[PDB]
Amino acid sequence: SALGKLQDVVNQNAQALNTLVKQLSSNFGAISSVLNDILSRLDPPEAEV
Amino acid sequence: ASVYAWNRKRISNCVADYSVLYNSASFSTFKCYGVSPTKLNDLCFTNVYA
Repeated sequence: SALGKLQDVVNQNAQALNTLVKQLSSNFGAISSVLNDILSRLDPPEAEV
Repeated sequence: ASVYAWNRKRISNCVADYSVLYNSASFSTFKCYGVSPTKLNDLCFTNVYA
């Protein structure tokens, strides 16, 4: 714990980055979070929505 | 079946040819929801219920 200040900097950046990654799984109202599932199933007039 | 007592069958462990239905000119309607009717032959399913 003696070096906790440096460990803290590392942990905060790691957490922020992992959060950015996890957000890719959110749907935000979409049928799927996966861009490829949208593209492989819908025609452009719907895929674009 | 009568609509009040509609039938159901499971489709599994097979090759699903959808072009045979899609391009059949005998249908009066062919409406797909959530998927394009022309991309069906490229997709896999757990199963299909008819």
